[PDB]
Amino acid sequence: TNPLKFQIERKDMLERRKILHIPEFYVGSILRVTTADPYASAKTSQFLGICIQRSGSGLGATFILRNTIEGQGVEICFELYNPRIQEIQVVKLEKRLDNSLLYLRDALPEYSTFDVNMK
Amino acid sequence: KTKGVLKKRCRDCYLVKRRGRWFIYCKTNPKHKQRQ
Amino acid sequence: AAPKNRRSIEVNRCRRRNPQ
Amino acid sequence: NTRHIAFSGNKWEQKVYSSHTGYPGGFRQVTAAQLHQKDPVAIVKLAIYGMLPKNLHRRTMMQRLHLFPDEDIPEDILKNLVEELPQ
Amino acid sequence: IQKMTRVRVVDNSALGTTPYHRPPRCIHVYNKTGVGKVGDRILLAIRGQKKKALIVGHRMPGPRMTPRFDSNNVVLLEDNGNPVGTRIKTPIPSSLRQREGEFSKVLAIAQNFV
Amino acid sequence: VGLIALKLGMMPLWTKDGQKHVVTLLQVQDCHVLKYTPKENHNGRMAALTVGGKTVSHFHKSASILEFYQELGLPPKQKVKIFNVTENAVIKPGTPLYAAHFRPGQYVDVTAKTIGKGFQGVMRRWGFKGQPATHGQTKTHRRPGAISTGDVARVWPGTKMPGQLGNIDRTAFGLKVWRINTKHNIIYVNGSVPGHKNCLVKIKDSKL
RNA sequence: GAUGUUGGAUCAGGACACCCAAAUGGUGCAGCCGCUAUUAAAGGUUCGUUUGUUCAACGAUUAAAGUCCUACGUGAUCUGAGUUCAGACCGGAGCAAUCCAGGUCGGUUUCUAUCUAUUAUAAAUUUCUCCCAGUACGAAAGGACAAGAGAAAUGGGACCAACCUCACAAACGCGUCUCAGAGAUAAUUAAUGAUUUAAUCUUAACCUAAUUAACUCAUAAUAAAUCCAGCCCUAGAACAGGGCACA
RNA sequence: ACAUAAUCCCAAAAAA
Ligand SMILES: [Zn+2]
Repeated sequence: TNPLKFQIERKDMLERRKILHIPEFYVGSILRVTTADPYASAKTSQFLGICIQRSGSGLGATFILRNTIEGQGVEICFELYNPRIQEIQVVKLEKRLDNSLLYLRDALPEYSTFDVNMK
Repeated sequence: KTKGVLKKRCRDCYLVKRRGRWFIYCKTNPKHKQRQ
Repeated sequence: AAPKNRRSIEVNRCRRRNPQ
Repeated sequence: NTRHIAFSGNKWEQKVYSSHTGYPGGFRQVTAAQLHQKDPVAIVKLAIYGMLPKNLHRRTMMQRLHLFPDEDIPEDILKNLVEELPQ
Repeated sequence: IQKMTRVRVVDNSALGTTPYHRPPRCIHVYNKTGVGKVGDRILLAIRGQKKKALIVGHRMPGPRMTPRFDSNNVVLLEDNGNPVGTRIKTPIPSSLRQREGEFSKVLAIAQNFV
Repeated sequence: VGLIALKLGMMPLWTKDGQKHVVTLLQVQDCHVLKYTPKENHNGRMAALTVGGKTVSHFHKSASILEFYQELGLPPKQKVKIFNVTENAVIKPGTPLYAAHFRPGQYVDVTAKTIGKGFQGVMRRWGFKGQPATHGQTKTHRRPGAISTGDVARVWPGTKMPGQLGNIDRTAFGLKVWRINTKHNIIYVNGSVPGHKNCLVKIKDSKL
């Protein structure tokens, strides 16, 4: 049962890693995701933002991205193994203290001081 | 349409009996059709 | 609530012996 | 030959057998026609089921009664007495 | 989106930026369910005027493949289903284009798409 | 047409169209045909489908069970079930079988044991609203409230009341099969399946 | 030597004098929508503001926002808003003790179930949008039946792979998936050859063409007893169910 | 044309 689920994970990761060269990223990293999904005339949709939360599960492993657009906060969750995504580029790399960036919802300057502190 | 007494309204009205009930049928006008 | 009537011996025996 | 039974008058379609369950609105009406088209041996049996006195002996003597829609009688390999009283 | 939920107006020429004493509220949703979403028309109440508007934003996306907006925004319109405002602010979802072409006037007047 | 399977797990799949599909996996360990019982009045004949774990042989002891396995020349088996076959032309004698018996795109029905909830209240069973949690309401919150009417003394049979829920047989209908794996003996079924993983399930031909 | 009298909440069941959905007749029914009457209770019959309402007025929808009975259902389930009795005022009546089938405020609602009864198998139900179409018809305005397709909704039976509440590997919807033939009869109503009664007639007879829900299934869930000490379980009150390679 | 399951006491029958 469980080792068969591990086999599912292995098979999925093989299928994805062969076709997709997308590098490994972690929570609190500034990324740019290309998307061919929408119906817009331009096939390429570039979304720049920092990943607030990533919980890997099976083939359905997803990561949530967040950024400030035109004064309004925009949060879009993408599937890591989603074939709709063309590529992903890492503009910057951060760490913080946790895989949960939810504390950034308040956007306080003190927490930003800590944000700048660690590597 | 539905009454307890069925009589011919005009000369062209015809009385019939079907399924244990009496009915009035008139080809000239449909308003003369009655049911008991 | 309160019992409507006093329990007979038979019912008492059958209740306290067989099912337990 | 319980299916070859013949009821007089218009009672064929006009006879209603009532079957009610514990559930609300579980009242079921089965005409003699459809019942004959489905389970005919029930009809005559019901006609007997109201004739006998109540309580025990009713069911006791009810188990002594057997009906079939068509003729197949392995019990006729066992010799029995035949009584003929047609109406 | 449900009744009594306050929404923001992104229309510049419609429902003027100058605020009243009572903030805009949502009376009813055209959908058979009290919970409305993007693409659904809603009946909103403003002081002195009761109007109709589309929902261009939501704080609670159902699917994982859909973006999430921090604030709920609406676009005012008329019975014909067209914006009465000459300008629209803030990004707009790409679902509105999939719905109908008659409503694409909003999409065409929108600055950005996510 | 059908076989007995074992619930494995669930996982999303991505079609070339781009539409997401949530499916469950049904693993087939072993399958053997045991007994063939012909019938007349039912206008159909019964067959025996069996999925064994082979471990239970020693800790499960019975005369008829063991004698059945031994006389039929069948290896030790965990689960023995029956299946109704209407078509007499497709009926075969005792034979071992594989999970290749199923084809993708075919809608199937899944019969399994529903998750036992143990003893459950009037809520979560019949989905009653209950009483308010405020405004002077005293201990009525999760209570079912009134039941019958003053006219009829006794309560109607089949009345909805709190009790044991789950751990019973249920059949899900209209489940499409996206694909099958013969070598790994895995069945991809679109839908939901009754019961927890590793619980015995049943895949049968649906009605459409 | 007591059947606790309104309303609301909760939980329903039934009636048909049918509001809506269905099948029709007539229409001063072109069409679309209406009016009137017949058949039909399977399902559904909303969310708010004012006031205790039984009401009523008003707001926004909806296919509709039906009526009545069940001790004007339901207080050994709840509510005390009304009212059924200890106070504080206004107004009226009375010389006074005090009242009023009048109006304003406040006023503890007791019980551990003995018996009867009860502690589910299933097959669904409703709507919107699009396509033929803007054709026939009509001066113009206006303007389908059928067939096909895509979406929901209520609800039945479910599940945890993602999202969500998640401090173990669990339970949930706010998340996901599914929902199906068929046969026969309704009361209307529309017919074919045709008598009695040279005509006529759906009916008397008889072979026969077609018509809502209920009423039923081609069927899907079910049942191999006869050891089970002891150790475990996503199983569980006990029990039952499952799994552990006994001496 | 009234509101829990039917028939105006079972089942049926016929028209001294
Ligand atoms: Zn006439």
